[PDB]
Amino acid sequence: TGYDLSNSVFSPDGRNFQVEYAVKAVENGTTSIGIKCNDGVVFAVEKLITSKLLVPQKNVKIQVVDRHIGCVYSGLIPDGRHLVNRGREEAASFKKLYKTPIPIPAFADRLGQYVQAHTLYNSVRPFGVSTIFGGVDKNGAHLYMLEPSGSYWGYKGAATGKGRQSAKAELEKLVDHHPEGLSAREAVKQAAKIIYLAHEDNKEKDFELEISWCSLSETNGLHKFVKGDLLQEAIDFAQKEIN
Amino acid sequence: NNYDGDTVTFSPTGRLFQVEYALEAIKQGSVTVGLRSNTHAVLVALKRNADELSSYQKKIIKCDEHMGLSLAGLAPDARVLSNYLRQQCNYSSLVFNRKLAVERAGHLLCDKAQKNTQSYGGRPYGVGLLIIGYDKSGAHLLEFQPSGNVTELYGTAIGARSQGAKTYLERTLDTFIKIDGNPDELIKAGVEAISQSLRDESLTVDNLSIAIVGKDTPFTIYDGEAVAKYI
Amino acid sequence: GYDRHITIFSPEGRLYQVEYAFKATNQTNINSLAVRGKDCTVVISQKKVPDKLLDPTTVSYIFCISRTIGMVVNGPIPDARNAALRAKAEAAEFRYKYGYDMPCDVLAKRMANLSQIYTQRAYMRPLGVILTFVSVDEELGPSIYKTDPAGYYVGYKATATGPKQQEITTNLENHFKKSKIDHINEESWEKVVEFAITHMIDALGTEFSKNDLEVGVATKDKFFTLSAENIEERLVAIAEQ
Amino acid sequence: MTDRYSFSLTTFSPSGKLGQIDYALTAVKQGVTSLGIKATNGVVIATEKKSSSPLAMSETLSKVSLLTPDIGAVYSGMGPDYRVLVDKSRKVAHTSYKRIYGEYPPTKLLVSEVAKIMQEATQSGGVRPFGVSLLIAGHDEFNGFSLYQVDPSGSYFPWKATAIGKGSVAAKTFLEKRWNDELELEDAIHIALLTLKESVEGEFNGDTIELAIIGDENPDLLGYTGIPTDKGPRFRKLTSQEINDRLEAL
Amino acid sequence: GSRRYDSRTTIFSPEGRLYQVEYALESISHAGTAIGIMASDGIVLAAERKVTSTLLEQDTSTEKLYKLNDKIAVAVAGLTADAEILINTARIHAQNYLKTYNEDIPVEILVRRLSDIKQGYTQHGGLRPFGVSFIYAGYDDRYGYQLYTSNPSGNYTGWKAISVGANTSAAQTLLQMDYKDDMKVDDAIELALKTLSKTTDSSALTYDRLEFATIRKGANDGEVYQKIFKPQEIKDILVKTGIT
Amino acid sequence: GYDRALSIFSPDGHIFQVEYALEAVKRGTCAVGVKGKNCVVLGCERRSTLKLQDTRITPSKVSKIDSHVVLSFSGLNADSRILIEKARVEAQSHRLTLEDPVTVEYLTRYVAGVQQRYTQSGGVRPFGVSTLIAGFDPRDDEPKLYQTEPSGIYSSWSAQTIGRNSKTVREFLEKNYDRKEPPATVEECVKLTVRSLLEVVQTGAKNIEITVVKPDSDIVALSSEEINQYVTQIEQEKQE
Amino acid sequence: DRGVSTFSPEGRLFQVEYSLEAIKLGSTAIGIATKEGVVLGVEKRATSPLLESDSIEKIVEIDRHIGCAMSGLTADARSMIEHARTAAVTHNLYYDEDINVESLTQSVCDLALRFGELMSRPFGVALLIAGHDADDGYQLFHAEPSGTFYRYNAKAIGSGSEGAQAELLNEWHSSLTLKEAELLVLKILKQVMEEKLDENNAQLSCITKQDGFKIYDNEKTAELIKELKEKEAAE
Amino acid sequence: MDIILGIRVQDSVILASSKAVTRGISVLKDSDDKTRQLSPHTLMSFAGEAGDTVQFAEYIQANIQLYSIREDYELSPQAVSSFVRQELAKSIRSRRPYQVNVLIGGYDKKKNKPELYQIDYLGTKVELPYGAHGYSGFYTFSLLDHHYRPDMTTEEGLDLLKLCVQELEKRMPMDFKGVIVKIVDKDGIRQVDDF
Amino acid sequence: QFNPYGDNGGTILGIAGEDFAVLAGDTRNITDYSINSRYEPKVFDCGDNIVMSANGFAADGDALVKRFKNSVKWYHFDHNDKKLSINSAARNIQHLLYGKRFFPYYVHTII
Ligand SMILES: [Cl-]
Repeated sequence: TGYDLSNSVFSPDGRNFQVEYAVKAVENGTTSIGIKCNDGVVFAVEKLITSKLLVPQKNVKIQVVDRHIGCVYSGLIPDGRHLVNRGREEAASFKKLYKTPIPIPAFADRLGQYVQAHTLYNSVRPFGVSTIFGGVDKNGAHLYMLEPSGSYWGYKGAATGKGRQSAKAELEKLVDHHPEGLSAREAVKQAAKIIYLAHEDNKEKDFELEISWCSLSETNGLHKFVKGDLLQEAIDFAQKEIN
Repeated sequence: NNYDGDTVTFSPTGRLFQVEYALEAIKQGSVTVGLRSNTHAVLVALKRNADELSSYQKKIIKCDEHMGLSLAGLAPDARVLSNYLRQQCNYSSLVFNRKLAVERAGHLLCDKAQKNTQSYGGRPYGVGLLIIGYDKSGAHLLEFQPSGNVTELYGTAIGARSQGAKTYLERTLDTFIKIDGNPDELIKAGVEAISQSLRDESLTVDNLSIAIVGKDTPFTIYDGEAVAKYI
Repeated sequence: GYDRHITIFSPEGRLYQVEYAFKATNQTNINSLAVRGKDCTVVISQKKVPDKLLDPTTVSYIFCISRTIGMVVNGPIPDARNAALRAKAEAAEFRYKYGYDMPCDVLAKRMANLSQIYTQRAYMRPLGVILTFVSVDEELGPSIYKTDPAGYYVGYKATATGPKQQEITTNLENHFKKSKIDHINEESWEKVVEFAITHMIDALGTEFSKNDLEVGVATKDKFFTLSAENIEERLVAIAEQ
Repeated sequence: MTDRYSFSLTTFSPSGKLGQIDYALTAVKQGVTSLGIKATNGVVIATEKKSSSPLAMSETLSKVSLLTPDIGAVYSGMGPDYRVLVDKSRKVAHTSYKRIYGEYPPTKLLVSEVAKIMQEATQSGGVRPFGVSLLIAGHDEFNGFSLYQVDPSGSYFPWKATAIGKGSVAAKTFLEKRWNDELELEDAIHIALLTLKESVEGEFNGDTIELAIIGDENPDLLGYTGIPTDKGPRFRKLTSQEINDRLEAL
Repeated sequence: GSRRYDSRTTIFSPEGRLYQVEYALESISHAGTAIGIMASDGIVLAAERKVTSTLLEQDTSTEKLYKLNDKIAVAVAGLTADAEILINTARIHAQNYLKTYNEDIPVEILVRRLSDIKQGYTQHGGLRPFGVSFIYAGYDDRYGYQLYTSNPSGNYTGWKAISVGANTSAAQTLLQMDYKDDMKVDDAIELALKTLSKTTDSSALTYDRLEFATIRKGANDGEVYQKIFKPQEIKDILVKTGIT
Repeated sequence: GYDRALSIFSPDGHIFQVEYALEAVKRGTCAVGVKGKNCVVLGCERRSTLKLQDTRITPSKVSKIDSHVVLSFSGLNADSRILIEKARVEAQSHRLTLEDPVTVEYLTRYVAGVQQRYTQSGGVRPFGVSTLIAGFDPRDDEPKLYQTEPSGIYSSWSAQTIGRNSKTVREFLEKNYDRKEPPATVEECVKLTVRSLLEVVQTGAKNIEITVVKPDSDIVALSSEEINQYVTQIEQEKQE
Repeated sequence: DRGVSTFSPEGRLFQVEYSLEAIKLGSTAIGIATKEGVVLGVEKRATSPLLESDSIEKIVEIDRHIGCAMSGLTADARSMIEHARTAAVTHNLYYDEDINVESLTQSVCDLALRFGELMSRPFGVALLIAGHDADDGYQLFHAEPSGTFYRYNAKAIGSGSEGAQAELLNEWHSSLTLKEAELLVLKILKQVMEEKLDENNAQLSCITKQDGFKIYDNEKTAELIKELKEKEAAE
Repeated sequence: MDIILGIRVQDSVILASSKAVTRGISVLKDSDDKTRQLSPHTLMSFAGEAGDTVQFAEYIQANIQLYSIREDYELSPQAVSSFVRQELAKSIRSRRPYQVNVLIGGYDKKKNKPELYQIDYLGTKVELPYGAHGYSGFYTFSLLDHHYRPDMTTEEGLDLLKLCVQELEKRMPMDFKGVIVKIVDKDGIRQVDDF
Repeated sequence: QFNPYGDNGGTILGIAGEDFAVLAGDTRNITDYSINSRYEPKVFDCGDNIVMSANGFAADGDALVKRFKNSVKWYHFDHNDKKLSINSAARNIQHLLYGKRFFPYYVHTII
């Protein structure tokens, strides 16, 4: 054997074991989710409070790309940052040449091709992150999830990390119970609940909630962080549901 | 085992062993402590010597008038990273006439360390850094790890037996955070914190190394007879 | 045995990495089919959306390479999209350099040559995909050309790809033995799509709803994919006969 | 990133063997039989069209390829490797000769250039040898008609007649009995078809056999008139019908 | 990364030998024998073709003996493809020298440069060496008639008579026995053929399995002529010495 | 470009590639250097398994780097040519910029530097060669003899030998060479050099090469008969 | 095989650790720093008696105010010295002043880790860099291939280093004169050396503010050796 | 730099080269040797742009000396002249060409014949019985056409050369401070100290 | 054609005493016959008790002062906070200026 020692090597199955090993690093990471709504998207993430010494609200994990796209990820945090840095370069060169801000499907492929490129050679390592991202463009709202292999699809809801299965189950219920659609302000509240429910799979250390959102009506199509009263309102909603 | 030959290889459980071995170099390094209030930020570092005839390895490096760090692990790697920080702080000043934010400083270090963990041939940095600074949003303390992970904290410690000082700061959190407009008392708290990581050896005049930055205080380092006050 | 890790010859004159790339082709567990009419070329593929959370509109293995050329892929989506982007760029550059739309068979050859390079050069791995290109060429008429990881390519009267490819292949073979011709003798593309779906149903032995299929159609001067309602309309016609 | 394979993947073993070349020759052995026969007034090259599927159109896949108007090529082994060699062989005929001398290269020199390309794949960094053996038939004014074989090593040999691939051992024996120095082109085509029937198993007709000649000039295939010195290509691919005519009087 | 698959072609063994060079020499030892004999009034180059087939075109063939310029020729032993790469380089080097100095290149200078190229492949670049041994036969106005040999190591030496390829041990003993310094070309022709005839692995030595060439001053007055023997000319010289 | 680090450290602190390059030197034919009061003599072994050689055209073992400096060697012959070429170029380059020929120490230092560079450069192996560099500095009558080796270290020697069975001939020179009184004349120096080679060589026929270098670019190579006279004289004195 | 810039499980670079083993095989070099100057001494260690020992150059001048002693694979030190000399002269050109001993050492140590897959391996040589400047006065540095340098009051490197270092621990005090330091280097060298110490197989040097860096003659060292033997017999 | 002459006679080549080095309105030196020995039996005189002349001459000298050491053999004057021409032929299409004109006087030991080559900065080579560069030729060529014979001795060549220098000293505008004369023959190169 | 230089006028003056030194300069900035600023300082404290002024083309003058100020900063980093002597600063400035020998800073510098 030895097929798993090098990246870009096909096993006799037709599999790239190095990419599958990168997925294990993603599964080890904290829970992050994405919820598509009526006129936008909502992102949320679990931040494990390792110590009292961590400054609250000052270790921001969700990242903005351009002014209209939000990105969140689970797994190796530095690898995620590298991917977002690339995303920003891709989005900048698109706007430079074509004037209009990069569409979300267009942006999704730019990351997809970049991550896929890191499965082509043995001189590079696959990305150790699954990235949930999306935003609002001319064609409306889009939510995507990108994996170490370079595989991505559009999603109604998306989840990844240690509590992905708990979050996926909770996401599936929302899709069933809301066929006509979910509102932006509702999706923020739901996002909080799902993170709190997904925290049951990581309950040794207590955690800190972080939410962001893009909405055509609520945020005027731009990416913003949920803070202050709207954040505390979402936390209280989540606290009430676990009890 | 079979997956630790280079940084480009993942283990079956999704681990990067070369990055973990680089992390191990920090644990062997001498203890250093970081802590801050709202007005000032302090670095305290236990320096290490080869023998009685040798000097004590300098742990603290200045990056700008408002920023600097302490190191633990491979000193040459700290020199490379601190030099990079000096250039980035300097680029921010020349081009934008703007003091570099301590948060951006961390982001830049994270991205520089990351590139070394995804490419063949290179190696991870073998050093941990505690960056302190005072910028437009007040005092700051960062912890850099060569995996790429940077974390903003009220207080922390890295190196050998750093758990003792880290526990102390976790207890003292409410006290030292409110030491505002009083440099000497914030240092005292940091010196008492690093003392919880000592075994058999005590803090002497050419052993202790302290640095401070704050509201009306540029980043300055204290060594020799200047730290005799705090023993 | 490092001769099985990179693209160099084994003692028996084989490239195991190329052979294993062929097995990656069936990783998605999707069967595709392509046939030619008089005026058109129709390609159909299974569409499997297992996760309920997925946006089904974004789940696709058919690509519009140029205005005239379409491409369906059998294999993992990252490699599929990799091939799709390259083919689009190649088709665009061809038009710019040579002043006319890149033919289907020329694009197939170009992508096949690229695939060949990966089988000879060590640092590049083969793509684990089989690319089926379709168009109505202005010189050669209705065209089906298929590429694989080995760098092999050839024109087809009709073709099928996937896990149950052989069952579909013989089903089509037996039809062309009977009809005595190289194509589907049919005027409208609508009925050629109906033929394609009907013969896939017979070969695979499964029934299809509107969301279980994905259809691409090539006519003169344009290639286009069908919506769910376009396919549903097509499924109704089959059931009513 | 970047191609880090700057070292040879083909190296000498203790016994003195170049493993990858030997293994490339093994791949050629597995390949379908092809042959070439040289006559007094022409050359014939032929091979079986092994179809991957009956749905596949075997006309689109050309095993016999024109390199120059007076030079043709056929192979045994890996088809994709052959295809890219033909592309490189056609281009090198222009870049390293026609663009310099204003005329097409003689057979031996074009063969030499192809051999050079195949040799480099044997020694250059991060590549395997080509998994094919070529048979190159051609004509030029000063050397007349000629037939060459080119191996994965980059070695080439001129032949009166030969065969490569699956049933080459038996085919070469058959050609030894039938070949003489007084053979006319039509006689060589007849012998080629006889030799090839032995190795072919399934259908044997103009649709499953690919055969081309290097013979007289073809003014009708030139595409224009007005220049007396330009008399047309000596390379001609025999049609499916033309083959079947000769299979009746077999 | 790619380190895993590197053969490391340019390294020493514990004994201080170059693995790849040694294995390349082992390869060459299975190649058809080539003999060079230097006489007072010329040089002979004789070489045995590798197991010939009856349908091989013999007259329009070149496997062993190659012309570098009007005054210098080489006999090859090993991979032919490798040899042709080196031959074209040698041909170009000779023309560079002529272009620069308006004088034909001295034999040793050409040999040294070609040997220096081989040396390079054993010390750096990570590539396999050229699996080729040459016998250089040439003339210049400094040293007159000269025979050299080079091998994959890039080491070259001068000779009065020398063999490369297969059965060199047996061949060198026979040459050492019958060679003498006041020898003529016609005598050297006979020695070359007799040596091959005894060391050959074939049943009997025939015209179709040989390549032959001479470098005489047999032209008209103080000038050198290269004669690459035709098939019929080899047939005649084989009968004339009483081998067939 | 080929980058591989071929020369690297081992757990015990050795660079095996450099040490294996020394084994190649140990395989090479013996070479000896002896410096007298007003001269230096370079002796060299030539193995006698090679008959039917052409000694006119065969590369000589001792090479002139400039008109006043010579270089002999032991080890891989092909490798030695590269060092000699580089040294010859540096010799002319020094004359061009400094307007003065190289000192023997400088030329040695350069060659040694080249050998060292190949011990910590990527993609290359060390030179399988040790050299003896001898000559006289410009406008100087003090004899110079230096030795280099694959690692890159170099040093000056009153007398030294390298190559196969060099430990035997070094043993001979260590008791026969007096520091307080070196060979006063050319004849004495050549004789001691020939004597030392006769401990190892076999026969004193066409196996020994001798090259004598004297001050002010006075270098000459001895012929067979001239060397044979020393061999004949030494053997007659030995039978005692 | 394995990467050149690889970490061990303990968190050390394999190649750097292996180069340190090569340095232990090297000949002994000792340095002692005083308020009157810095002394540097080395074991020459000739491999054979025919080798002219005066050509063994293991003590080296970098500038007038900075000297250098080496131990290990001494051939590797040539490019380090070349760099140091250039750095020292270049700084004088840019700033019209002598360069600090520490700054010079730092410049040399920057080369150390510039290896990988830059040069192919670390240096197999340790350096003792001694000098003087106006700011920090007389200084002695130990530059390793790890890229690390420590300042020392006294330091021994090479095969007899651990034995010599233990001896320097006891003998060194802050009021040592230059003459006392010279004898102390000779004393400790004679203890750890295999062959018997004399003027031909051992070499002394020093750096003073007044006269700069000077390598001692064999005549001068011989008298210090004779003075040393007499003083030990005197009690 | 200004006056360089060359005369090939029966058994030797004689090169004469002016001693003056002028910059502006000042004769900086009056004892300059405008020649370099390329090999024991080959001598090259030069004239042209300041700096370029010596830089080129020494560069050629180094290359020829390198060849001599490598092969332990002296290149023929014909071979050296061809090498020099090629270097100038490269130079003329460079970013900054060597503006140097040369005469190469040599004795071929294999042919036992003297040889004189005239090469200008463009790389224009000609073998001649007598040669000159610059304005010198406008006087000396017609003079030598008249007085030169092919079978002359070295002494006759020197008298013929004196006749040229006298004519130049009479009719040339600039003071070139006399000439350094050198002879190239079978015994090598030597300088005439009293001219 | 684009002319990369300009003249911003003004004048500067440096005098040295026994235990002190002055560096004066007017605060006027001009182009052609127009006044740009009545108060635009061009005499700067560069640290280590060194004052500097680069008068002429202001853009080049500002760039130079900016580079020297930065040179002082890095001198401290690289040489253990050593004070840059006036003579050392002068030599450093020579290299800054001569570094652009073939596209000069059009300024008259005084420290
Ligand atoms: Cl192509």
